[PDB]
Amino acid sequence: SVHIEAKQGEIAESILLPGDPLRAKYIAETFLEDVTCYNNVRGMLGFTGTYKGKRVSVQGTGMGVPSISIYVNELIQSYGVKNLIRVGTCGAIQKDVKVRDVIIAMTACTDSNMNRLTFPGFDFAPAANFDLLKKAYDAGTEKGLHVRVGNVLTADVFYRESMDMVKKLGDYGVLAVEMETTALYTLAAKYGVNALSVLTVSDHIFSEERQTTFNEMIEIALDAAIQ
Amino acid sequence: SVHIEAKQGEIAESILLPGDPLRAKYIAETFLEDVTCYNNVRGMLGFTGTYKGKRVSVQGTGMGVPSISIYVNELIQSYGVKNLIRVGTCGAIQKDVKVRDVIIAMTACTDSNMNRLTFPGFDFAPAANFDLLKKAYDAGTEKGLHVRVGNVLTADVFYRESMDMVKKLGDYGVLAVEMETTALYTLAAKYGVNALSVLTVSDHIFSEERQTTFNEMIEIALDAAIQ
Amino acid sequence: SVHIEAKQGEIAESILLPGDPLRAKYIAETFLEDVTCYNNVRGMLGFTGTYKGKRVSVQGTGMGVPSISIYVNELIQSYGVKNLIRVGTCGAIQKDVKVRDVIIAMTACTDSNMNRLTFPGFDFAPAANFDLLKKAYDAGTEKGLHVRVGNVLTADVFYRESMDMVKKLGDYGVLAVEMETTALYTLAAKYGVNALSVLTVSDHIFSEERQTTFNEMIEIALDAAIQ
Amino acid sequence: SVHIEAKQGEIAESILLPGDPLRAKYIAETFLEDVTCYNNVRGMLGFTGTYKGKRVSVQGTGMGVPSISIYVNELIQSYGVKNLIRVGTCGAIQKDVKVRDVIIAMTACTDSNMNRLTFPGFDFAPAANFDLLKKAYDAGTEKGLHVRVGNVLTADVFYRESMDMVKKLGDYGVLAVEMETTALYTLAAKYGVNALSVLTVSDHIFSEERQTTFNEMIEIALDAAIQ
Amino acid sequence: SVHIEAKQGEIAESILLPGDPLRAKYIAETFLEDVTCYNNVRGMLGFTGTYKGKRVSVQGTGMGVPSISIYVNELIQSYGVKNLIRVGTCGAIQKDVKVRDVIIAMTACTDSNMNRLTFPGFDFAPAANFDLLKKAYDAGTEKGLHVRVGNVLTADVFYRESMDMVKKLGDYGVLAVEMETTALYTLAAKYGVNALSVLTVSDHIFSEERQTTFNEMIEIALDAAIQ
Amino acid sequence: SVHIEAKQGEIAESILLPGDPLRAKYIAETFLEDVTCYNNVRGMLGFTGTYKGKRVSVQGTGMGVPSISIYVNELIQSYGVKNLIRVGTCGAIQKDVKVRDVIIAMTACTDSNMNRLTFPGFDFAPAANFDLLKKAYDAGTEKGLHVRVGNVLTADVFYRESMDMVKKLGDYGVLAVEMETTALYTLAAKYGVNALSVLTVSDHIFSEERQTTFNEMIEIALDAAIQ
Repeated sequence: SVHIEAKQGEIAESILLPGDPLRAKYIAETFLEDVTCYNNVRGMLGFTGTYKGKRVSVQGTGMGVPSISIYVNELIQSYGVKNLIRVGTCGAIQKDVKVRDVIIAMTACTDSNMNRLTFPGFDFAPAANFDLLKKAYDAGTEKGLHVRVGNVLTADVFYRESMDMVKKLGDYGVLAVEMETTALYTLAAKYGVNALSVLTVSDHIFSEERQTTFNEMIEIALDAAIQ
Repeated sequence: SVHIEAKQGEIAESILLPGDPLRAKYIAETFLEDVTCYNNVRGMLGFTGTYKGKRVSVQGTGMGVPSISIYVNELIQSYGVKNLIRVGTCGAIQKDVKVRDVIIAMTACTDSNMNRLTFPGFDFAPAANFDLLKKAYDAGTEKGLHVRVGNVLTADVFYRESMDMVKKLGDYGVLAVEMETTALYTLAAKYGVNALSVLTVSDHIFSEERQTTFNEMIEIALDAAIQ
Repeated sequence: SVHIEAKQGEIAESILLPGDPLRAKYIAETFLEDVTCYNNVRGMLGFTGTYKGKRVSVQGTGMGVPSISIYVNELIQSYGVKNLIRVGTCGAIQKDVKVRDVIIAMTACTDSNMNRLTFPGFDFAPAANFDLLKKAYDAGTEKGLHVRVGNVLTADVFYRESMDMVKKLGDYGVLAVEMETTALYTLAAKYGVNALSVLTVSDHIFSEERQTTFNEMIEIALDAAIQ
Repeated sequence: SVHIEAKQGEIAESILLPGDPLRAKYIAETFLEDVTCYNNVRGMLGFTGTYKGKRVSVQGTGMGVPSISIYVNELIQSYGVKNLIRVGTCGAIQKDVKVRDVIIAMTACTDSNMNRLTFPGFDFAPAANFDLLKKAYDAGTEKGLHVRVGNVLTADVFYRESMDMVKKLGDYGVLAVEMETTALYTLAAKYGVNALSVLTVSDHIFSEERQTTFNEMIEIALDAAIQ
Repeated sequence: SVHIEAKQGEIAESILLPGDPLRAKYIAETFLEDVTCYNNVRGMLGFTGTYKGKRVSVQGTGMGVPSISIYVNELIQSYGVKNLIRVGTCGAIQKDVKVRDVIIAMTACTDSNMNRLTFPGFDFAPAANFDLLKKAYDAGTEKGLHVRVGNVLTADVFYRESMDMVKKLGDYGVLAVEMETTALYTLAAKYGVNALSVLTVSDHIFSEERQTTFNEMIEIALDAAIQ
Repeated sequence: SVHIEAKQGEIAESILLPGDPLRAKYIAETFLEDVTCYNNVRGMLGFTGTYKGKRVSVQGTGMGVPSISIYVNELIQSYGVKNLIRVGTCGAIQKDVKVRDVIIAMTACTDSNMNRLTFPGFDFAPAANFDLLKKAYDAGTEKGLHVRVGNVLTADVFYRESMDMVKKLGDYGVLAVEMETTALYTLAAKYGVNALSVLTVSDHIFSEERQTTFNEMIEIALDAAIQ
């Protein structure tokens, strides 16, 4: 495809989607066997290998709705990908959310215009695939993680001049802020495929220090993927 | 309160919220014991009684975001209600959704302006309480119902001149259209209380004939409430 | 129709539209002769009878743009109704407006999205039928009422977190806030029929205690209707 | 003021506001006695004289919301003007509106952003002063004119690429299109003064040939002004 | 055309566009030879004459996007005009911009809705013709003027209740506020013709006293026009 | 900073900003001497070296407004960068724009919401620094390149369902589509620093095959930077 140099068939139907391509490399090296690298265009590493005997891929997305939209469109439309699980970081914005919590996004709020363009006059609420959500939730519960299922903010603007609205969203239960989920969930819904975002809380708005938790999160995402 | 003539303490902390006040009367008569009627202002019947020994209420909301917002604000702010479960009807707009399916709304899209006023520049995605959602889903699964967990449209406009956008939403996986969930979920989040919408599919866009399914739905909503 | 169980011909071409269905019952019992009740679906009482020898109806609408839109669409499109007069309550938001004043809405402002959907990029100003307006104004003047003809706000949100905008509207002469007029006036214009809203001021933002004034208002609305 | 070179006291408290400054000159020459010209800045002629013994002014406004807003702000804030009556032309957009009809605007729709800036999230419906409206309506009725009281569109865009929305507005009863009323009515409301627009229909979208009708219109506007 | 009484061929392909028609008269009298006046409709004077032997026109536009849009549409579509240079005034809103500076607008911000109607969901940035821009910049540099090339605000609202946003725009480098450029640049782009705005700073937000600078500006605009 | 692991002083005050970090590596290897790599966080390579004896940096930005905003905010606020020149690719959307043309963006249109959040009710037109623009234009003219100075679209959505609006923008002279310029220009203006985007046309909507042109573009960007 335009931004992925893989041949047809090189990318598995289930894929993990970190924002950081170097985390894709870490995931492939740490968890997968029989690994190949199918992409290095723009340094946006993608790998395919096996986990517990099942073929799976891991693909960096970059940061922000426009970047992840490119990769997700290409993966779905050009490579036949069916199960897409973002594995990322986020910043807590609700008072009771703690560093190293795992957040499974049911839905996402956004300051992006991407859905207002598509659905003028409407507020589109992008929704997780419930099947994947339940699988990841059950896996994380079994593994003994602090898992929080709820709402997140997908932000275009990492550095805001005013945080009043972000605080207000936290007052309405929005758990954390990240930069991808609205696009992943919307595009998966568009194409009738299955998406989920699983996030580790890395800081509070108002990699080795979370490597163990991060590993456990990757494990439940892979678990939900290989089912 | 302004629209509810109940004394303090007369309304239980868990409440079912049909749109039709006559369905509130039906629910009270059919399922509850030791029933009283605490409201008839505007004919918007509300009742309190016991179910499997636990005190619960049932309150009509009327149709539309503005009507349900009035009742939900008063219930939460004036009567200390903590668990609110809408039990309603909806019209299918996604091709695979069938009449008599039960839909548990994870989130809701809307053509209402109510959240754009509160969060200018943002798309707010109102989210169910996951705890209640899981309880209702597990109850409906155990009971052998066709339960679908996903996205719904909360519409201001029942009679639209153009259905192009509603069709487009169905193409993005939105299951059905109803007229309340955005407000219930948003207000519950605002006040830190717990909400869910459970809906029976009554027709396809493109009461006795569903009384058995409707009863089973009321049963899982009560089950999720009394836990 | 979907929400009205009347047979063809049971609803008169002129109709009064209180928000409260119990006020429809009061109006029918107090003012009309040879009364029948043609609807009790959702408790939304509707009646037909005679006033000064002329056949007229009275139909509850519920609260809010979405609720009244349902009823008005059905009345116009399924029952051939031609003259529709809302008879309601409102809250004063302009300093000189007093409790028990009668307000005849020339037009309405709104926080609803219903007209932005229909006319993207435009501000639609819903207008009363001038003929009905003049008839009601002349009747109220003759009857010796305090009648104020002007602008109102049709609100989706009865309980607002911030009242800054409502105050600002009052500073621009908007008289009072209610929850229906934008929809009534817009739909009547759409279908080429005649609408008016006549309102009693029940409180100031910043039923027996107004029963005499309320009666006098019902009288001028009926007068404007039977002409 | 910035755009009017008049001394304090030179402009009367009642003023007619044609868009065309040469029509201000025509009105002054044809109807007024003891006339002076108080402004020629930007050629935007303004005059003061007497009509039926009462002092009145006539001031060009130019075309469009931004131009008339300048003049109306200055007249109200710097010159103490209290009664402002636009006397203009318009193009019919509703099928039953005829050339040479006189339209008295109750309210105005707009494609301008001027009120969305002031009232974010709201649709502001600018309203005529009813007192002036009634006076002009009664005068025009007595004079035997075809007077139509209703809604108009205040357009920013005289030459539109697509007229679909203008046609749709006509289908919702909007009578004609002009380029000033939203601003006049909004600013008059802001400052607690009295405004009206009286318009002659000059063409149908889909000066000597209307000089007699135009004169009769000027006469009723002056009549409403001198009361 | 509707607002210009010129015959075909009477208006030159290059035209200067002051807002003030009396400045059009000044320009024609001061700079042009063999002058005729081709329009006085609405007092909006237009002239054609010769400058350094080349035929050129000068046409008032009035104030505001809607007024200039009318004239520019007619000039382009009915009179075949190809090079359009606004020569106007502006108010400084950025701290380093001085009275009598000449500002050449690269682009313009706006509070107008005119481009949101045409490009829903997009921010359209109207751009100068670079060829004309370079010619005017080089001419002004040669002439020894203080020329500033940058961003301006095209305002609908000359008298704003709050100047917070205007100050914020100045903090983002927007140089000055005026009332025409967005429309001129957008319409020229629509029709594939060439536009520029050259402005003299007349005051700071937070004719003889600038007649020399104003003349020098007219000179560089004519220079850019006759090339 | 959060996304750049450089020490204070390691990044030069003038920087080139390709979207592709591997193009940053190419630029450093091909054009710069005495090179170090100061960042590999997220694979987003950044380098500092010397060009014609002057210290300069080159930093990947990733794709899309949110990604480039992160890097530009950090470069300006944490590293004291003063001159920022994007060197990127774009797709032609105006009929006369050719592959391998160099486009220097005067301004940018966008489908992003980033400026509507900051300037509610306004269209913000992000503007290039004219000084840098002129330097790059003069350098490209001297070098004999096809340089086009004009408007571009900064898109969030690379894969659009409907291209109607993109075509319409091309009809209004918008030259090409890319995914960064609005953010670069807006943030540079916010902080009072200097930005420009220079783009090579890589395809038409409706790396070695452009390596020579791409090199020439890098050369003029470096030229404009080292002045």
